[PDB]
Amino acid sequence: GSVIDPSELTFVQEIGSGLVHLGYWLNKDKVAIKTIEEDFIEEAEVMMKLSHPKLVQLYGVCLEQAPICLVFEFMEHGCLSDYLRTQRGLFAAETLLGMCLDVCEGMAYLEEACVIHRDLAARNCLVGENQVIKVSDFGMTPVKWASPEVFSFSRYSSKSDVWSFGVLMWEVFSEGKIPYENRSNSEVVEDISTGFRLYKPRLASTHVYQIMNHCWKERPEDRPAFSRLLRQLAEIAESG
Ligand SMILES: C=CC(=O)N1CC[C@H](Nc2nc(CN3CCOCC3)cc(Nc3nc4cccnc4s3)n2)C1
Repeated sequence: GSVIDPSELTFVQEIGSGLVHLGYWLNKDKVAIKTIEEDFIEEAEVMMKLSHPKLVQLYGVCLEQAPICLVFEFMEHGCLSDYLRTQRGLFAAETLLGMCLDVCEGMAYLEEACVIHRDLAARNCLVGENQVIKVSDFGMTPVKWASPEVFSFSRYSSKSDVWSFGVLMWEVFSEGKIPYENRSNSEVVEDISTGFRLYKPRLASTHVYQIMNHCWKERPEDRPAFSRLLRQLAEIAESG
């Protein structure tokens, strides 16, 4: 990846913190500049060699002076979680399914590359023009998105990502509701262990909910891989 000198960046507006700015690179390209080390930089290098239409891209990294930063392409509509919330009531069900399909295409690519996301959730996906969804923050090596084998034993895998993808589906079809709202981490773990699952969102069809539930099977071996999920989702986009 290209290294970027901080003099090449113009910071126009802070858009996020707890530090992201809209800015320009070379007074030309709009960029999202994320301000903070070896870990942060390593994620950038991993992502700069993973090229898929549904995965966010980087222009480069800025190593000039601390705080260091990453320079990403600017996704015009922000994170998926906020976007679902601010546009509540304006989505057709097909648009919502299309969003899940976008994410799943990206995850199927990561799965094939043996890359485990570990923190898949609507807040880690971004929305571009024409409501295209890209997966973000996928270069790393919250109990509400965690599978049981993750919250009890730290056993991360693509199938644990599949569990998180079911929860993300629930966030999309519920248009940005918070899962297990007001329930404590302790409460979530207990509810899940006794077989509880998130309720069917009203914009979700019976078939969509079945797929959510296949993603939340107790045993990771019982969950479908993303490459299979992708086709299941696509099948339903015609009839279901
Ligand atoms: C949970 C939200 C979060 O972490 N955010 C970081 C910045 C992001 N906000 C944001 N806002 C915009 C512009 N608004 C969108 C809604 O309409 C009003 C304008 C854009 C934007 N774009 C980003 N692109 C990237 C690329 C890589 C990494 N982060 C981003 S944020 N983000 C929120």
